[PDB]
Amino acid sequence: VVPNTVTWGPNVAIVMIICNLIAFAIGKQVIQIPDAGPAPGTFLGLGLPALLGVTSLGHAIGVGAILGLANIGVL
Amino acid sequence: SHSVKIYDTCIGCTQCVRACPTDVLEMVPWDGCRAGQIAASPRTEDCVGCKRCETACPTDFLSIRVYLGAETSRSMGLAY
Amino acid sequence: MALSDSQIFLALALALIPGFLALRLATELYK
Amino acid sequence: ATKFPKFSQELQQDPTTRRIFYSLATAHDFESHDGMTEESLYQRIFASHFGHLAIIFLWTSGILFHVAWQGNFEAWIKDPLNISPIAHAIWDPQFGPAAMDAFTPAGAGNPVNFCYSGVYHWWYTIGLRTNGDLFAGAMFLLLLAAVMLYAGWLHLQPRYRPSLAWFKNAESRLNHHLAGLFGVSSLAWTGHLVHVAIPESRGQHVGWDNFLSMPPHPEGLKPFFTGNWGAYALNPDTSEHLFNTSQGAGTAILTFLGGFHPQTESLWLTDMAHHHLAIAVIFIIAGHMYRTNFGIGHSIKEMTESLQGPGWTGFFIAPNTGRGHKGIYDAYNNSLHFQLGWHLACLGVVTSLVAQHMYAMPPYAFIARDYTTTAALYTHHQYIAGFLMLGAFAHGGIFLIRDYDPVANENNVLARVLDHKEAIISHLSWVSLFLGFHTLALYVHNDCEVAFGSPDKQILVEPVFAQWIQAVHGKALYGISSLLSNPDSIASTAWPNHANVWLPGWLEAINNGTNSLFLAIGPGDFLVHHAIALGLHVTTLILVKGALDARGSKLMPDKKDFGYAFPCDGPGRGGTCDISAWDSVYLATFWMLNTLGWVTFYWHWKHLAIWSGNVAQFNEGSTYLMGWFRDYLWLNSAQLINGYNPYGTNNLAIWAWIFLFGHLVWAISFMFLITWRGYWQELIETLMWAHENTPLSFGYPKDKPVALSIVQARLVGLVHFTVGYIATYGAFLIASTGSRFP
Amino acid sequence: DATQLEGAYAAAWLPWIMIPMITYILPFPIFAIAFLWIEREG
Amino acid sequence: SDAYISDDPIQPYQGNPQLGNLATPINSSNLAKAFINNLPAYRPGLTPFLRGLEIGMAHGYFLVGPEVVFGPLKEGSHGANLSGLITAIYITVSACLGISIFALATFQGDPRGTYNSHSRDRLRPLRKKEDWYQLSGGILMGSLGGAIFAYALLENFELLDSILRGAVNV
Ligand code: F6C
Ligand code: CLA
Ligand code: CLA
Ligand code: CLA
Ligand code: CLA
Ligand SMILES: CCCCCCCCCCCCCCCC(=O)OC[C@H](COP(=O)(O)OC[C@@H](O)CO)OC(=O)CCCCCCCCCCCCCCC
Ligand SMILES: CC1=C(/C=C/C(C)=C/C=C/C(C)=C/C=C/C=C(C)/C=C/C=C(C)/C=C/C2=C(C)CCCC2(C)C)C(C)(C)CCC1
Ligand code: SF4
Ligand code: SF4
Ligand SMILES: [Ca+2]
Repeated sequence: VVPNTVTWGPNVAIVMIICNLIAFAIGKQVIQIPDAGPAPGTFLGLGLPALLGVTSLGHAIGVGAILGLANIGVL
Repeated sequence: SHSVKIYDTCIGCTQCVRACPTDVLEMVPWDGCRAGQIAASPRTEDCVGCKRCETACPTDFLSIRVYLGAETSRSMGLAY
Repeated sequence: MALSDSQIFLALALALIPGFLALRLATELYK
Repeated sequence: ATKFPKFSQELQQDPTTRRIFYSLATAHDFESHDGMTEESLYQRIFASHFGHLAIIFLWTSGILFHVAWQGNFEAWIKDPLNISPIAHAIWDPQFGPAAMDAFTPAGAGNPVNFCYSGVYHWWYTIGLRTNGDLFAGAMFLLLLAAVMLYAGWLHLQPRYRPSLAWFKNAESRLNHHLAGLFGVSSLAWTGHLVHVAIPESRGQHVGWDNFLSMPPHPEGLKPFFTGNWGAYALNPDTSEHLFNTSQGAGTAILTFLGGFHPQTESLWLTDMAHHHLAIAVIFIIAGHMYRTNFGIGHSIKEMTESLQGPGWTGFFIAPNTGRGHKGIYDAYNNSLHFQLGWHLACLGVVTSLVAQHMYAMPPYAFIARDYTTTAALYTHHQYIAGFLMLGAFAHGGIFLIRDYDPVANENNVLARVLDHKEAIISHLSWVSLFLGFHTLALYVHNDCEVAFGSPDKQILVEPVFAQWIQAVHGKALYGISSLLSNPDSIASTAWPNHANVWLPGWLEAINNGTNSLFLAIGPGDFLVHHAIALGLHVTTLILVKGALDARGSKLMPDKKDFGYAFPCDGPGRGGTCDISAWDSVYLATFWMLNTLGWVTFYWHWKHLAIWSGNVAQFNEGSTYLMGWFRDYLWLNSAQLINGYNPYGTNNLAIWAWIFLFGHLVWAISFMFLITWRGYWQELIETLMWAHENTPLSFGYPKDKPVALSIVQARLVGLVHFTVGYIATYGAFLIASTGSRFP
Repeated sequence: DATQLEGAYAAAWLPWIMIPMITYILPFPIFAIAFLWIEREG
Repeated sequence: SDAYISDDPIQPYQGNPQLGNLATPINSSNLAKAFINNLPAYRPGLTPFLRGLEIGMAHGYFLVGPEVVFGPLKEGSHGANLSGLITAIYITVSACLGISIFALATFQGDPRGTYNSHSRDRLRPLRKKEDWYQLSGGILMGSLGGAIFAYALLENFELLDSILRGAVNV
């Protein structure tokens, strides 16, 4: 009835990190990057706004991917 | 129309001109061979493409070549 | 089980998309 | 001047009926078109390729749609040995009720056609179980054809037309085709085979509603990530496994059994999934060899231009080849005719491989027992392969006419084979003459011995080399304990490794004398193999001679200035009929058709004698030519030509009609092939007189009636000969097999 | 049994009209359109 | 600044931006023009009678059907086909009476509007009253014939059905 969904184990932290790094890989190709604010470009290219946006999209992708993989047995 | 080309191996024997059924060819002065003549093809709009001129040529290889081209009502030999 | 009339009419209506895409490609290739 | 054709001003000025015929047979020759640049040529070819893929997808969609709407797919999966698959329905209003009854089987309410393409077996082996599955596949392919059409239209738009440097990229394309058209596609096919095909083979239904639910293996991606991959080859399907049911089933998804499933007599689906996976990995690896824009990789051009000279850094397996392969990369890459004639040779070898492999190792369930389907599929692909091999040499000649550069190819391999072309042609001529004299004389001696009442005095030569190659694979049919026939040999045991886990399954199949995998061969096989050798050699003689003499010979030194197709060079110099390089592909089409006739006649009679149980009919009857005439052509014609008789019509009536239709078309060919142009031009002149002088006949030809040209009528007669030759044999092979073995 | 053409399949009235259209109703218009296309003048 | 400085899909009609029309894909593409300009109303060279004849044939043919299916006589085949036939006949005769009186009222001296001699309407090419009378006669002939052809195909639907099923080959 409900889509499985596991708790949290090293397998869940891996998927949440591999999805946060894919977010960093694709978020290097944005425009108006390193937009000062705080730590203007002190996050390997990205500033603090861009790091927070990349990690927020990474968390979103991670929650979606983790719940999908937990639904279908793989996780 | 067909393209009839005459090359410098021509010897001015006139046999291509005599063999033409449609009068495409004539002889012009040359001083490039000892006959003093070379064939020419001005009325090549009349050429049917029978290649009798090429059969009549004695030089090896031929000093006259016919290249069959765009077909008109004259080169197709049509009386209708 | 066998196909329905609506399944045949779906096919007939959906093949109008390659049917007019093919005419567009034929006229774009310029006869 | 008409506006048609828009691609040639010279054909618009044509006042005769020749321009309509020459606008149809020069329409796809984009190179010789008005105002054609190289870039515009490549772009037009790209869009034409897209429209072609759209036609292929629409064709497959239509096949799927007609089996799903008018076939008996769901009724045939219940018993795929005693039910004839149905192609589609007949709606000929001209049938009498006797033909409506003849084309209606027991389980059908309308006239239908029996399918002989084998798509039922293929769709049943890959998971498709219902008419809804077939309809979904058909609608997907309809939409995919629409996608290909939109892609082709899109890449003709100015912002989207690729540049010429993109089309010349021979390193990026090879990487993406090796890894991504051959690798990723085969990896996806392995994915389907373990997610749909193998589960549905065991009885579980997997669709686009429960495939995310159902795992392909009980331990889902646990053995793969952990590294223990041998778990996927554990618990395979047992010998007493019944296809599409769970009785005898296993759980393995990638296993390497070898041989055949003993109940479907086909290749194992675990073996095919493992195959496509081991192919996908190797092809994804191979698509990483050439550099595109990441620094790492090879350059193909630097590899080819490095085969110039002697030494270990140079071309050492033939150091006396001059400039070696310098200019060969540019001959390949710049010439689209070189590429097309090269790729047609590759595809024509692969299509013959397809034909030679799918009868000996049947890949689909119960297709070895559909005899007419097996015969039709083999003959289909062997004729397609012969045509592809004919077009390979056609475009090899067209390259040497149009794109060959004698200075860019100065003293390399291509210019080095053009130099000594008389040695190649005379040695093909010698092999052809030797094979022909000996094979014909052996057959005629056997005819004269059998006719004079001495079948024992026939010259019967055994194919001892091929019988020995049958023995080195593990055939105990003869007394040759060779490599895999010897059970404790170095090849059989794999001494350090003992990992040939294919050996018992493969020797269960090769020794099984009921399949087609390495059929038993005798004296009647040796002669027909020598006839096939003669046929391939003479076809190669004609094609090689016309390709190498394309640029000019001693009879016409400047033949490259006249083109690829031209009638002749007149009646001078003795006469120059059929002197062009196009006329060699013309003259070799007859020999290709004859050779494939010999090939398919051999295959069909060999298999008819095997399937009937009377293999001695082909054995002691194929060594002389009256046995071929009488026990094959005359004997297996009695059911076909009685398809309609003065007493009634059975369902072989269309095959009898198409048999006669092919005879008619083949005979009509000889009119274009024997009678030549001037006869018909004078006849048409009398007809023009008759029409202008008849009252009440108000029509008049806008374009002047002329006889078909010399090259045109050669092509027309060849097309007729081909169409009638294919129709006659297709009607005979479907009816001589579908009647004996319904 | 079979005194006339039948269809034991869905929308079996579609051959009844599709075979006339594809084979002897629309072809002569298509032939006329193609003839007018190949005989039009510049 | 941007007013006809960039090149867009929508152009002025006939290159004239002060005309009251636009060149859109529906009135100016090659497919739309190839279809419309070759319709009998616009096909080049045709006499008005042949234009009208083909228009009428096509029109009287389909005008039979709505009353055959939906009319007051629809409960019975024979009466339904007759009601459709006479509906097509009446609509044809009314439409052709209208064509005749349009030509009678319009072409009086130099006409007003699109049939004036100075008119530039490309979409109305029957400039003479003789064209309009030949059109009226042709539309009448063709439409009455197409109506009775549809009527004859619907009356013999039992025969046309047995023919197209091969039931006549017994
Ligand atoms: C239209 C136009 C025209 C006209 C008018 O108009 C005509 C006419 C004549 C007369 C005069 C005579 C007589 C008649 C008879 O008897 O016979 C029949 C035939 C036919 C064909 C018939 C025809 C008719 C028409 C065609 C009708 C039409 C139909 C419809 C229209 C169709 C439809 C269309 C759609 C679109 C498809 C004739 C003839 C001859 N043809 Mg002759 N035509 C013509 C066309 C054509 C073409 C295309 C071709 C190619 C194929 C040819 C061919 C021929 C030959 C081989 C010969 C002969 O032998 C003959 C003779 O010479 O004597 C002596 N020719 N023609
Ligand atoms: C004699 C050799 C031969 C044989 C046995 C076949 C057999 C087959 N072909 Mg074919 N084919 C051939 C030569 C042959 N082909 C050649 C040389 C070409 C290149 C033009 C083709 C191109 C072709 C196409 C496009 C298709 C096939 C298809 C088929 C399959 C279904 C038709 C059938 O059941 O049987 C009957 C076999 C006959 C030869 C009957 C005679 C009909 C005559 C030949 C019509 C003349 C047209 C032309 C010459 C070739 C048409 C072949 C095809 C339409 C049957 C069948 C396995 C169909 C398929 O793939 O199924 C899914 C299909 O769509 N083939
Ligand atoms: C190319 C594949 C293909 C082929 C060879 C056929 C062949 C046939 N069809 Mg079929 N059809 C197809 C695809 C195909 N169909 C698809 C994808 C659909 C779903 C829309 C249909 C829907 C359909 C219906 C409703 C009917 C047929 C019928 C028929 C039969 C009579 C001819 C006819 O009425 O045409 C009718 C065709 C259509 C209504 C649509 C055709 C759309 C296809 C994709 C056009 C293909 C164009 C092709 C790729 C271009 C080739 C270029 C040229 C060189 C040949 C005939 C055996 C009749 C029948 O069953 O006889 C008993 C019938 O009435 N077909
Ligand atoms: C991964 C990326 C990718 C992929 C998938 C493709 C795919 C394709 N390209 Mg492309 N290309 C790419 C990248 C890619 N390309 C790049 C980066 C460039 C720039 C250098 C190009 C430049 C390019 C050009 C210029 C052209 C293509 C063309 C094609 C098509 C030709 C092959 C074909 O027709 O289908 C079929 C081939 C296969 C399915 C694999 C064949 C393997 C063998 C022969 C068959 C498989 C064997 C097996 C037994 C089959 C059994 C199946 C049976 C049971 C049904 C094809 C769809 C041609 C095209 O335009 O088409 C529109 C073409 O002209 N490409
Ligand atoms: C990938 C495959 C492929 C491609 C793209 C080409 C492409 C080309 N070839 Mg070709 N070729 C091929 C394979 C291929 N070939 C094969 C397999 C053969 C051997 C049969 C040939 C032998 C060949 C020759 C000898 C020539 C070409 C030529 C050409 C060029 C122009 C073709 C043309 O005129 O337009 C269109 C032509 C047609 C539309 C003719 C169609 C009629 C054909 C011949 C038969 C039709 C079947 C019939 C109607 C079935 C009806 C039966 C039934 C209804 C009763 C073009 C670049 C010509 C060239 O390059 O000029 C220098 C040239 O002379 N080819
Ligand atoms: C398959 C189902 C039944 C088939 C019936 C229809 C068959 C095709 C009829 C041809 C009419 C097209 C006339 C174009 C008229 C037109 O727009 O002319 C465009 C072009 C030349 O036009 P011009 O540039 O001269 O245009 C100038 C004038 O229009 C005004 O300036 O002609 C062509 O491209 C010929 C190539 C078409 C080749 C068609 C083959 C492609 C198959 C298409 C499949 C159609 C399916 C449609 C239904 C889904
Ligand atoms: C736009 C379009 C469309 C549509 C079309 C349509 C709309 C249709 C139709 C149609 C129609 C609507 C047709 C028709 C017709 C007709 C006919 C075919 C006629 C006829 C007739 C007749 C033949 C008559 C006769 C007669 C006479 C005249 C006299 C006396 C009587 C009689 C009867 C004898 C579509 C989308 C599809 C696509 C393409 C384009
Ligand atoms: S081909 Fe014939 S017509 Fe032409 S120039 Fe030569 S001889 Fe004269
Ligand atoms: S026949 Fe030849 S050599 Fe003699 S004049 Fe003519 S072209 Fe010259
Ligand atoms: Ca009523």
